[PDB]
Amino acid sequence: MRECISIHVGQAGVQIGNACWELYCLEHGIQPDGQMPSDKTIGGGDDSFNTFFSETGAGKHVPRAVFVDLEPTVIDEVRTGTYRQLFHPEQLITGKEDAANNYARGHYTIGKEIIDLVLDRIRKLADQCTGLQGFLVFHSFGGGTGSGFTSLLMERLSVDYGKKSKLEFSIYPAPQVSTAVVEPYNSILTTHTTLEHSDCAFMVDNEAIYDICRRNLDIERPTYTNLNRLISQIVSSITASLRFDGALNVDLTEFQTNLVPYPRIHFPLATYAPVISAEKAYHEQLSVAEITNACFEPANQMVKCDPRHGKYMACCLLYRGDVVPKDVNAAIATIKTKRSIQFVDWCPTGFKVGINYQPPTVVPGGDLAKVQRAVCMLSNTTAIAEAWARLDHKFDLMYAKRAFVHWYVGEGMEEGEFSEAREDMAALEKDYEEVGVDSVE
Amino acid sequence: FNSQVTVAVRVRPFSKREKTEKASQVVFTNGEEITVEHPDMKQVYSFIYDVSFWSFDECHPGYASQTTVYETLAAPLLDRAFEGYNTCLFAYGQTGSGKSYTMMGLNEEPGIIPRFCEDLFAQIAKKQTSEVSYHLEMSFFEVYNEKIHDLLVCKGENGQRKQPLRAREHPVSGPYVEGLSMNVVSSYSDIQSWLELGNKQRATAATGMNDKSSRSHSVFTLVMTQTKTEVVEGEEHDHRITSRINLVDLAGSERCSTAHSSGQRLKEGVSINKSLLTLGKVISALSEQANGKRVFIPYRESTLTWLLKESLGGNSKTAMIATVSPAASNIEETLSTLRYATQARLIVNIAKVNEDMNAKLIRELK
Amino acid sequence: MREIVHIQAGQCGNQIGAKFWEVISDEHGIDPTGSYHGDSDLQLERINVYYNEATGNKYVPRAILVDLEPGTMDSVRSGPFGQIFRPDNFVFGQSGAGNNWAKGHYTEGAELVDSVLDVVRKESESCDCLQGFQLTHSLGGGTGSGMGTLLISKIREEYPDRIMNTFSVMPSPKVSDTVVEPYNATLSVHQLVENTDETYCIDNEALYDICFRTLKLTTPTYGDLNHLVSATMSGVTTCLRFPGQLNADLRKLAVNMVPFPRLHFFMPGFAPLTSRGSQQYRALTVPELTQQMFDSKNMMAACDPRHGRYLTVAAIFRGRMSMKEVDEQMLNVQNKNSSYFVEWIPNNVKTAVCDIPPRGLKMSATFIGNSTAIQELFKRISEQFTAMFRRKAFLHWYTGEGMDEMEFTEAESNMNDLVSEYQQYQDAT
Ligand SMILES: CC(=O)O[C@H]1C(=O)[C@@]2(C)[C@H]([C@H](OC(=O)c3ccccc3)[C@]3(O)C[C@H](OC(=O)[C@H](O)[C@@H](NC(=O)c4ccccc4)c4ccccc4)C(C)=C1C3(C)C)[C@]1(OC(C)=O)CO[C@@H]1C[C@@H]2O
Ligand SMILES: Nc1nc2c(ncn2[C@@H]2O[C@H](COP(=O)(O)OP(=O)(O)OP(=O)(O)O)[C@@H](O)[C@H]2O)c(=O)[nH]1
Ligand SMILES: Nc1ncnc2c1ncn2[C@@H]1O[C@H](COP(=O)(O)OP(=O)(O)NP(=O)(O)O)[C@@H](O)[C@H]1O
Ligand SMILES: Nc1nc2c(ncn2[C@@H]2O[C@H](COP(=O)(O)OP(=O)(O)O)[C@@H](O)[C@H]2O)c(=O)[nH]1
Ligand SMILES: [Mg+2]
Ligand SMILES: [Mg+2]
Repeated sequence: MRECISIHVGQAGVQIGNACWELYCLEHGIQPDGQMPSDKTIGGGDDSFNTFFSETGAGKHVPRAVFVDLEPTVIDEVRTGTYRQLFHPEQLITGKEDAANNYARGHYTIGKEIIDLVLDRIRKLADQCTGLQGFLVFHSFGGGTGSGFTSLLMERLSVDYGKKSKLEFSIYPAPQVSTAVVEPYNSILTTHTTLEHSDCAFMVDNEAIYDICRRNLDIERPTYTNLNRLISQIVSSITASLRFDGALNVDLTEFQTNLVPYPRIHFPLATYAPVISAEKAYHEQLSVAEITNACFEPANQMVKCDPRHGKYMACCLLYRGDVVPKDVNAAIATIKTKRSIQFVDWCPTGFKVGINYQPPTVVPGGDLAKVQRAVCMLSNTTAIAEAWARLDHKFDLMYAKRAFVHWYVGEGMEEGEFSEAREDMAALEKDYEEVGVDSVE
Repeated sequence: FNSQVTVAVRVRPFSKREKTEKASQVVFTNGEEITVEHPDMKQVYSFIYDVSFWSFDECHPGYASQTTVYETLAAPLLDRAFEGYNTCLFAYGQTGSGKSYTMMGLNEEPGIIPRFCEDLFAQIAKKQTSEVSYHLEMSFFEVYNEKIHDLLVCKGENGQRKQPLRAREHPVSGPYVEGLSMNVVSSYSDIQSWLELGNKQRATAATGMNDKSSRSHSVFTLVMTQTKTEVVEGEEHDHRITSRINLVDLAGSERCSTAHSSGQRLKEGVSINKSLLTLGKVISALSEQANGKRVFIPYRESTLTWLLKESLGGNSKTAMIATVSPAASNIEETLSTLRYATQARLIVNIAKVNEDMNAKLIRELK
Repeated sequence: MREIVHIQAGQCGNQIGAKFWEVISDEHGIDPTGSYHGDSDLQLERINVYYNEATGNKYVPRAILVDLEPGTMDSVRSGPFGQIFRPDNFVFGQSGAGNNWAKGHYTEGAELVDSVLDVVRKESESCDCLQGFQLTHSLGGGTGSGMGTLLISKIREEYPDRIMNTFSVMPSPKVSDTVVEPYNATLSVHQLVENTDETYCIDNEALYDICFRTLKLTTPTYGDLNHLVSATMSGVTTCLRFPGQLNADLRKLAVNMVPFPRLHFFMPGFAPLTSRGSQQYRALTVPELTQQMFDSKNMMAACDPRHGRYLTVAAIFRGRMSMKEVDEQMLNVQNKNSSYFVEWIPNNVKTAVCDIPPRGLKMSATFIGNSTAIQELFKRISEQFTAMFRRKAFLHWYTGEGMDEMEFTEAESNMNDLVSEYQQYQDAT
């Protein structure tokens, strides 16, 4: 069997973890109490899989996961909420204080006194992983914790284990929308480090998912309690292959390599088919061909990045429900047939595929309507660098006057560290230029 | 005299530490021009300075001892002091870069500070005449966690004898320390004894980067007044000049990732980095000012800058000395240091001589 | 949990404290006796933020009172909520300073500050995780200022890692209370800027116009103005005690608001107010709140932004809201009114949201701003100062207590410098 470790660090992750684990139960027919009256009904099946959940002789089941956010006010909601009787209570409410958007705190000063636990529960959880192991981490770039603690953590994990899949899911800081004014300092510092230990980090954004939440979901006033569910389903649509059967399954490690040409471009995007409200549950057939067009629609991308200002290095597509490979070859054919899409000359192959029979599910009280099938896309593209360009510009503008710097230094971060991380990011920016330029002879 | 600051540089060589953990060379001196090779061998940065020395090796031209460096850098400031100009020299750079080894040096190869001091005493000996009477005083103090302490005080006997002082701003002469026990100099011997006491009591400590680190900032002030005859048939010795010399030994970044430490250690390191950052901002705005830019100078964001205001700018003939390493282990630090310095050349202040013809009519006749 | 020590010093502060706890008690289901009679655990999950507990399920606040030179002492105690306060925390002396700062810093407060400081140490040690301090006072006066800055400094030395916040009624441009406010305050500012992480600059005049026009009250009192000050004091820390989609705390407020360590003075605001009639004549929306929030007439500091620009703000909302509309609305403001904002700060605003509204409102918000307009107040105090200083107009009263000209001079240089610093970034580039 295969297993994986879901970690949530900071606010954003945890709000997503609540969303994520809420879905998994439903997909597995498990009740909040860890029990299976559905198994009382069925009396069989491994639906409470070892992949994400453990089990006991009481009929309880426990997810393979953990969280920490240095904000007791968040977890406590969970600890008193509907799922308190589910999780292992040893959740790391260490929030004597928060990092307050300061990397130096969450990374160095007060990431101390905490991490030695975070690693330990991981081991206890790891020791039960008589299967594959690949990690799933949820953080937000720009936030103090989601960048500070995450950077510290993965560094050690690459040393405790190293030889493992360590895939992040994370919200990039938007170009315009922001809930803070020092995310840029915080983000760049992050990529200085996690670039090196990690192996992939799917990036998303709130602005786009907001826009999607408007246009197709027909929502006037969306909020966090809906975005997370879109972010959740993806993570399921990824991880399903480990759980159910499929005419064409896939491992985590397969994503590690087919999407990752060189060690330093392991930073792709994602889409889905959340284009379906209850009313427009009709008026469409929602085919394989139908959606596969939609996956590469600029609008339905999950970050603010025109593909058309760049090219596609590699893409992977994971389908669900009643989906036939024949259609996939057909729809994917047409996608190659269009010139709005520009690939490299490197990749005649271009595309990887994946299919699982197990359809999606739908959360009650939610938004997305039932659909007999669905698909996820990932893409490593040169286009993203414009987003990198926006950030490094912001960094330089204000850093020049050394604004907000004394706070980090007040926590022990040397000055030029910022410049060290900057020079790195320009290299990454150059790296994307390199790959993007066509070859000649 | 709207005039610039002399910026000098000294690449010290590598050490036992690099011998144990091999760290290649990347700094290279084209006689005096500084060039640094990225370990990636993707870029060579290069920097030009008014002065250079190549202490990396003793042999190739460009080499200079403490006193060669003196007569390059600090003896001219001695000259301007006897001309009557206030003067400054301050050090910059990381830990283990010989910043003290240069300014102060040790017993066997003392620094620019003691070289200048004996040169100053004997230079007064050159004119120990009734033509001009001379009177020299000096103070010596330290900065630790933004707290000011007196190096020339024999502490009392107690568990806590690090008596703090505080700063006050004379509306005219600027900042100064209360209780600062400025004492009279008869000679360089007296200077030496004072310096020995102070450097002994300085809050310094061993660590993982060096056996003994300057964990506090040190200031060494001299002021020489010289009363000369005026050009009148009456009271002739009614002219005087003063000259204030300021020699400063700062601290290094001491990045905690290598300077793994805890408690008071990390506290001192934090305060140090904060101070040096503030200084850097001061330096930068000063450069912009020298470019003609109308700019607010946060002298007041700390103590070091506040006290050194009239030296970092103001009215004085000044200089900086930057210490840098050859080991690629700290190439980032050396580059930061070199960039600090090469920016630093661009700085100017307006330097004159402190006659202080107050209640004299001399300046008015002039 | 994060814990705060609240301190009261001066006629103006203690009443603000007096009105303050009356609001917090209402926000936590507590009676004048200190018992619980609420209906939600939320009012108790984080009660230890402000209060300590006692034996019979009573709850004592972490309040301290230091200028109870007795004339206001009875005023507090013989009040609707006087009795909850720890009697031992009623520290005081006698022979009031007569608004002479030096008496309030050097002579009398010197004798008393030990005792109040000792009590602070107790409330500190009894905490599990101390975060920062919360002082109420006023400038211009003797006690609130001198004894304040004294007590502020000492605490900073003892807890330099910690936070020190104040909410300080500032002297007016026009309508004075005492005649030596330029003297009393500038001394304060000298010690305030250097020993503080942030302070909230409040002016009486703005509060008057605010209550006069928007609240449409023809007979407002000191009792009612405060009722607005206590609100902001509570909104700043709503995300501390209560949860939300996006949490905030004092430390998270500064680091996003304090780019340079000296520019830590602020212009708060609070929504919504409607004089009861128009309540039937609107509806509460996010753009609606935002509209009042950046209203040039809802600024309790009396420093018209429109002659200056903002460095950074914090718009703490409170209630059930959608974040899209929130983040969108700040952007619009950044867009349309961009000239009032800095270029070299790419985003000139942060946000924070708590999912628990107040007693009788569906949604509320709190404003925090850092702007260049604060220059103007600072010039006034300086200009008023010099006109008196050069003639030594009232000087002899302080010198009788041991101050000297340098000290008055020192602060002046410092205050002018703060101005120039703001003026540095005042021009668009
Ligand atoms: C009770 C009611 O349904 O009527 C409203 C009301 O008429 C209005 C106008 C209230 C009312 O405001 C005033 O009357 C007022 C008068 C002088 C000075 C300051 C306020 C109200 O008093 C204010 C009061 O608000 C609260 O209840 C909150 O607790 C508020 N503080 C208090 O009012 C309060 C004071 C003492 C004891 C208990 C509560 C608050 C402020 C900050 C943080 C938490 C709570 C509310 C809804 C109303 C009344 C009562 C009429 C308004 O204020 C608030 C906070 O609601 C004024 O504009 C708003 C809109 C409200 O609709
Ligand atoms: N999409 C989404 N984003 C969130 C959610 N919660 C927080 N965020 C993001 O998190 C960022 C704020 O910084 P965070 O990283 O959350 O801060 P933290 O993780 O609590 O740790 P601190 O930075 O110390 O607060 C913002 O950019 C938010 O968009 C959520 O539920 N959904
Ligand atoms: N160029 C050089 N040639 C020969 N010896 C040197 C040179 N530079 C430094 N040294 C010696 O090597 C040692 C390392 O210098 P060190 O004094 O630790 O730097 P530092 O000035 O103390 N930095 P800090 O402690 O941060 O102020 C000193 O004790 C010097 O004697
Ligand atoms: N908002 C408010 N301000 C007050 C109140 N009482 C006094 N003040 C202000 O506080 C100032 C008086 O200073 P005060 O602190 O009494 O002087 P001290 O106590 O002797 O230092 C005056 O400027 C008043 O306007 C009040 O109840 N509410
Ligand atoms: Mg957090
Ligand atoms: Mg040294």
